[PDB]
Amino acid sequence: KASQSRSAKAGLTFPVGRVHRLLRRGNYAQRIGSGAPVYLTAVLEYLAAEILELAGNAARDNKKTRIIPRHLQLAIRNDDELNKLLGNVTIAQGGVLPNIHQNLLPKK
Amino acid sequence: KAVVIDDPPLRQTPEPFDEQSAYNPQSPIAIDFGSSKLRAGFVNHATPTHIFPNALTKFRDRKLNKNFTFVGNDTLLDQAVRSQSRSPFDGPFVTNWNLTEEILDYTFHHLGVVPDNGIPNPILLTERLATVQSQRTNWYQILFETYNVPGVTFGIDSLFSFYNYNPSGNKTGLVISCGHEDTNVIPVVDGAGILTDAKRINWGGHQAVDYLNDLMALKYPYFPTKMSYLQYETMYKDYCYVSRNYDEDIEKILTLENLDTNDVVVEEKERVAKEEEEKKLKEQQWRETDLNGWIKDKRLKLNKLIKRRKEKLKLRDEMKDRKSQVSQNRMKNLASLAEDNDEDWLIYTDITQNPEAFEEALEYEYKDIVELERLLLEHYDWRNSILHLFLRGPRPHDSENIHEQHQMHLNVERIRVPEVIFQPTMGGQDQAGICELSETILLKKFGSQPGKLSQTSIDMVNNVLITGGNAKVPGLKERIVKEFTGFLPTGTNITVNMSSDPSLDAWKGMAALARNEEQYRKTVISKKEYEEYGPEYIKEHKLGNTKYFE
Amino acid sequence: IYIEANTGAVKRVGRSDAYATEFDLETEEYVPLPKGEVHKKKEIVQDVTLHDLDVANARPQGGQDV
Amino acid sequence: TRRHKSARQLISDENKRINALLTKANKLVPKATYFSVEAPPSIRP
Amino acid sequence: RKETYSSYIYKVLKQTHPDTGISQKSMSILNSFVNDIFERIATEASKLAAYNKKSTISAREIQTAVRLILPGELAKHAVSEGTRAVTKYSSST
Amino acid sequence: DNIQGITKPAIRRLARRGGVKRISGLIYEETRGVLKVFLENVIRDAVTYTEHAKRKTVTAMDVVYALKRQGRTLYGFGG
Repeated sequence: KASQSRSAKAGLTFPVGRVHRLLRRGNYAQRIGSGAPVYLTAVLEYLAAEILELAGNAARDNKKTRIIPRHLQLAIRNDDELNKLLGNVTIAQGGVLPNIHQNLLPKK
Repeated sequence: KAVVIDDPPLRQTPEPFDEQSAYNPQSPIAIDFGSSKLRAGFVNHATPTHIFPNALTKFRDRKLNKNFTFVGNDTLLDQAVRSQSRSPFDGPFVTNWNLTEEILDYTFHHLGVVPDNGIPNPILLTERLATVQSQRTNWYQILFETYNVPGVTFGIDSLFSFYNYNPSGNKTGLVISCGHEDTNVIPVVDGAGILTDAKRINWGGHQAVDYLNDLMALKYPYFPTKMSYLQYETMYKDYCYVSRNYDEDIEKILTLENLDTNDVVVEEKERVAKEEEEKKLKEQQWRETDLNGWIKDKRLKLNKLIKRRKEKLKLRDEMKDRKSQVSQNRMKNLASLAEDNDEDWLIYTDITQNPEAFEEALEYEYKDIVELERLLLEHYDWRNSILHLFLRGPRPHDSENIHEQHQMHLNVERIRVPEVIFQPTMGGQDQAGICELSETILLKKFGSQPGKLSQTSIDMVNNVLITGGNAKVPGLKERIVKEFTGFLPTGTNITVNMSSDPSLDAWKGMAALARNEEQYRKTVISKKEYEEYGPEYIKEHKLGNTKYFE
Repeated sequence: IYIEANTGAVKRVGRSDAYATEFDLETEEYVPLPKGEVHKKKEIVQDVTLHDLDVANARPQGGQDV
Repeated sequence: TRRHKSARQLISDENKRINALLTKANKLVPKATYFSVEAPPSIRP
Repeated sequence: RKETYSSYIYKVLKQTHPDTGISQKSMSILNSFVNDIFERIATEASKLAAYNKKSTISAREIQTAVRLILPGELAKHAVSEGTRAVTKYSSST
Repeated sequence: DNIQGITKPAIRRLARRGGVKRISGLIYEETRGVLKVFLENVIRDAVTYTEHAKRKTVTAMDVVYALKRQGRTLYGFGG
């Protein structure tokens, strides 16, 4: 009779039921369908997985084993759809990508 | 040469009336209430008197008369009155019933019938195999109270055609009926159809025309005009055939030697200037002296410029991929430039993104290639591209002319559309095909083992009949014969029958039943049986339906 | 398959082409149906020498498989 | 007076009438109904 | 008692990078990020359901909200992942 | 040639609305390239609203909501 959660029924590692809870008493709608938390959970799965991929490659690119917010900042700002989505948010302790204008160089 | 299609031409002459002097109050009337057409006539004739599509429409006029009697063949008069026609059939069943009364009144008016207290003639009627009880009770109610006929008979049109082609009434054979909305395989033993083993496939001519419409709209999403149902119907009729072997015809249909035949087409400065003039004069002298060597050098330069431009285009295409190793190398270079010299400053300057400068460099390289081509003159094909072969056939295509911008090609669809009755999975129906249903009827049923056929199975194989309106597609009989030889044991004789026109065999069937034999009276239901047994009464005769339970 | 009536030899040619879509990737090889009849008969003439019979009857280790 | 009674729901109430008759008769095999005539899925791939 | 997503996203990182450590502040940024994304998607879906005079939230309005919010190739990969997840979950038969 | 629908004196009319004495000749095609991305950016969020409404016509009701979603809420046509 005992069966496990809906997250592995959908094959996901994020909690489906917690997302369903937050959608229920988040007063967005008076009635919430069954398939909505699964879809939202899968979208959050792919977004978090892609952000962790870019952060892991950034941390490999600096020869470290830990995720610094510099790695998150360079991974977000280097890539362009993450630039468009996250243009208006300032990452805490992120810094600024190096850029020099061509006319400001010592051209000679 | 592209052939243009249009709407079918309209009937100029109106449909005629039967004479009043030919009225016999005791003669019956045979009515085939098909989904696509209606066939009505008196019993004593051999050919049905009235053929028209089973549709009607309402007409509105400015004079406020509301004349709405455009029924059947009357709709084949104007384009506006034809497009608003509506059939009583929604799917395989009849949903609305006032239009059925109007259609029956129209055909009773055109049959030369003068009634009194209802119609005084018995009625021959067909019905769908294993129909629902509500259709039967409502048919009983309308035919016994609205029109008050003395006698009513029910049956299946495939069984009626089988009785037509063996009027002894006790033969044994196999009936395959390809109708408008469904396909049935009905086994017959001793003249009585064994309805416990008949099978039905939910596919017909209507689904085939809709499948052709969906396929052809998927093939050309930017078609300028919109084509009606009748245009898809007539190019389904004229350009479709059943292949002898689909699994070999698919692998060679798009080759060049096959597409040419069976593809149808349906519609300081002065010193620099003096140096440039001297270089031009030297080039002219070299062209006048050694034209072949200068032509070879210019062709080699054009080839080198084309190779460099191809490498630049390959690099530009590879730079767009985010998951490519060049993008990972660019990310590593950005991380190294962040990690950190004139060389480093030059690398940081040259590591900048320049898409517009890449387009300008491509334009300059194209100009240099054009200059090399002009120097060679002075001194990507569609054969191997299967998408162009599927789209525009074996001829080159240009998009600037309006004649072939309204042009359609039918190459794969000619065998793809009639193949769904053999593989219903292509149409989305999870059912077995015609050949597998015939195999499991003849081989794993009726006291027959695989490898040992009984006498009933041999008599069934020797008397296979194909009927229905959808038997007009060529190549059906040969394919059925080939598959039947495929699964049967060796030495078995297979005989198939097919009419010259298999649409009208059901009308000849009930004409021969009501005329030639007096055993038509065995199946006749009267007033008293309806009144004492109720509408849920079924006569278990040899040509109609049976009781739902055991 | 392939069955010889007189000698009882059995040879497997491969799986039929009608079962080629049970899996996308498979180890079995797929061959079409034979276009001829199932039963075939033929008359052949065998030429042997006495030395071949002497060799075949005098194998020192023993017989061999096909 | 008759309802419009589209072709989808006719299958539904005929099926529910068949199931009601079957559950009355149990607490009797069918012979030839609209659902017994329908072809089974294929066995070959 | 307080709520965080930390073990789940930790597992997501161990699926692709096993030998990688974590700053707690990085969890603070990424928790704020996933909450902010859930925030915009959920009120876009509620706004769209209030537009269509419907009282129910299903998979199709959040599908349209994902198409509205995300850029096009992320939108198509996100709806691909969501559709395969919801069809896997819907096969409870 | 249908992309040549917008005409150069109309761009001049828009320019003199801004109050500019001198217009160079490249500004017309620059504004063409600017406007072409711009209206497509609201056609992006209009027809998806239309499709989610199970409608095959657009109206004044979804286009104002597309502009209100992006951030230039416009008065006059309801909403």
